[PDB]
Amino acid sequence: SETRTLQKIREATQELLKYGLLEEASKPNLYRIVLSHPEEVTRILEPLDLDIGIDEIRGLLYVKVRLDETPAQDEWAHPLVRRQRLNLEQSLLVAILRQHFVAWEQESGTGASQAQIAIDDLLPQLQIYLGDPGSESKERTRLLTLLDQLKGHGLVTSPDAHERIVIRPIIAHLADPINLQALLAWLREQIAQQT
Amino acid sequence: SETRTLQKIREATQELLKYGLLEEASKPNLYRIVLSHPEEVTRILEPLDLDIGIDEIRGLLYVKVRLDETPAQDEWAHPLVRRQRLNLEQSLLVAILRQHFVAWEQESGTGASQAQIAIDDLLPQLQIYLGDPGSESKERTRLLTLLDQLKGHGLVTSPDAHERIVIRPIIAHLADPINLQALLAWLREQIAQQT
Amino acid sequence: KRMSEAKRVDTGALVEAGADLDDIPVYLQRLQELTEEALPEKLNRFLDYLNRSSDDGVTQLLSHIEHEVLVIEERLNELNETMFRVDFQPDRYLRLDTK
Amino acid sequence: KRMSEAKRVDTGALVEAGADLDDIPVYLQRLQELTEEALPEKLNRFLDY
Amino acid sequence: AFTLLNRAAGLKQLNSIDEIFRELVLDDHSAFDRAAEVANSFDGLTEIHQ
Amino acid sequence: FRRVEDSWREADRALRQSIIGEQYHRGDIVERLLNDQDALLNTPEGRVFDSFQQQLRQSSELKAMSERLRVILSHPSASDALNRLQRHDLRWLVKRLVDESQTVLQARARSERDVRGFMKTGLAAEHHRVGHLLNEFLNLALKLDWQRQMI
Repeated sequence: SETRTLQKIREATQELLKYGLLEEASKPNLYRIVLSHPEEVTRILEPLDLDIGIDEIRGLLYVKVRLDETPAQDEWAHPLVRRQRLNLEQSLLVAILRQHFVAWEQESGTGASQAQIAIDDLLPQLQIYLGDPGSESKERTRLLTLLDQLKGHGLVTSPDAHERIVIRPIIAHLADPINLQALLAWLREQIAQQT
Repeated sequence: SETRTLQKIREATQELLKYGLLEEASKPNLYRIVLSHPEEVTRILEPLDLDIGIDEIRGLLYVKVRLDETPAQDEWAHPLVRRQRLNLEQSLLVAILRQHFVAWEQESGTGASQAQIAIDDLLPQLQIYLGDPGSESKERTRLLTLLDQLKGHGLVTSPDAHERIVIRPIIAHLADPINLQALLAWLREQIAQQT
Repeated sequence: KRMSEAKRVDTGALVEAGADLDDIPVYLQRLQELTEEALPEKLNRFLDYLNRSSDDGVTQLLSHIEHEVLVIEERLNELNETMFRVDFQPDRYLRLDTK
Repeated sequence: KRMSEAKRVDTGALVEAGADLDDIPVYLQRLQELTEEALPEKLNRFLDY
Repeated sequence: AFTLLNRAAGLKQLNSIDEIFRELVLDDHSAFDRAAEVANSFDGLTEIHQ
Repeated sequence: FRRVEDSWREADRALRQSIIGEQYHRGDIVERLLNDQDALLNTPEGRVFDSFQQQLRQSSELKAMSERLRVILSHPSASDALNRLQRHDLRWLVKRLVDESQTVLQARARSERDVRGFMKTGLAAEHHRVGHLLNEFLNLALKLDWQRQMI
């Protein structure tokens, strides 16, 4: 009975779902497909209690829960989305990258110039906030594990030959920036008092 | 502004996605919900390139990758499915289980899943193929690792207090004569290639 | 009447069938399958072999019990030896007995 | 078929008979026996106990 | 040894010698599961025969 | 008795491995069982085991032997003839055979239990079809490489 959703549409949708995101500058065709077909996309999400938020300048789409906040629960629970709590180190790096993305957006504008940095400078700051795991190379290993986990969470690109990375716009849209900023305040506070 | 799909339907479908399957014997509410709105589910899955198979004698529902245009290589290529393809030895255990499943199904009729087995019984049977590393604990570690992996595909409950597990009926559809014959032909092909 | 009666004793095969003229194929197919199995021919051998294995198990068990009793006896004699090292009462050492 | 089935379900009142029409009189004698004597008596005793 | 130690420290009953031996003294190797195995095999074979 | 165990363990392993052959009627498997047991019995190690078992019927002899062993190990000379360990083991010879025979009966019961479960296959139609499918698949399995983890 029902004719098939356009292959292009389902393709772009499956991309968006796998990565929870879509970037025009990297994969423009899926971004454009969704742009031409947002009503249908959201309708598809409508049963699943999903939806997409958009940022044209940063060139990103991202999924999001359609439900309202605390209509029948103290805290929203979506079966298909596990609310993972980033451990300490991940949250720390996230706060650093958040403020860095903000700073870069000041230095280059929002979205049109994606945030970028060389990994070297990050290692000292993060080691300061963390504590040496045993060596500088171990710092590199732990940091690269963190970068990989971010990248898996759609938050950074890989460190290239020069170990330069691009910070993904989803950080800008992250849920609780204030809690991360408070954690950063706690971190710098702890570092300052312990000397 | 826009209409809402029956919240109960949305609940049942998103849950059934989370589990990949849904049993009358456990959650008859959502199961009957789907039974009332199967075409609704179908439409919902079409963007997703998924489908509902049904087995009401066993009181089972279970998603299944749409076959229309999913890559000819394998339904497993589907971007959004996450767990890795089944493998050989796992399929070996699958065969053993299905054998027990059908045997007990005869002994008790094709009703709900009282299909219980005791782990110790598997040890002899599986011992013939994977061999005997001469340490009962080692083989139990092996066996439980396998079983675990199977429960990752949803086919089996993990051991209870009495080290008994019940066979998830989803196995039978994973192990219908068609799959058995196809895989069996492929196995003969592999024997030929090896010979 | 024959088809009915046989289905009366059946388990799992003739139950699917009726007791009428069109059912003969499955009836005789069952008879044929049984004859291939020749299963009733095993009778006496298997009765005797059951007697054998079960007699073995039971007797070996009535053994394993006895020898446990004698190991306990050895424990008792070890402990009688140990207690003989000391006096319980002025001219008296303590000893254990069993029955 | 029906008479043989009855002898199958039988508890010792029809098995003694054969499986042909001459037996049917005995079958239906047992039938009337059960209907009149067995059923009222036994239902009343069941509910009474 | 330690098992006997605790059973001894628990001699609140201060009961008779037979109990002393049977409970406190001798580590346990009663053959109940063995008898279960044997009767179970007997029944399995009776099933074969049946 | 070491080898007695090995032989009956191997016989059990064989009977299992062979029971996978769909070709085997119920009557084929029962015969294979009975013949495996008779063969393993008439072989020398089997003769040893059988002799031991027959002794257990006349338990008085074994018990008298253990008694006499105790009496012997009591004598002072024993200490010289045998270090502690040897005297220990000899003191408990009769047991260490009786217990060991149990391993035989465990293999026997294990075979018997497997064949009992197998032999109950009064399958319905479609179940019988898929059961043929499986038994086919499994006899294929018996010939594969289960050691190569990659495989």
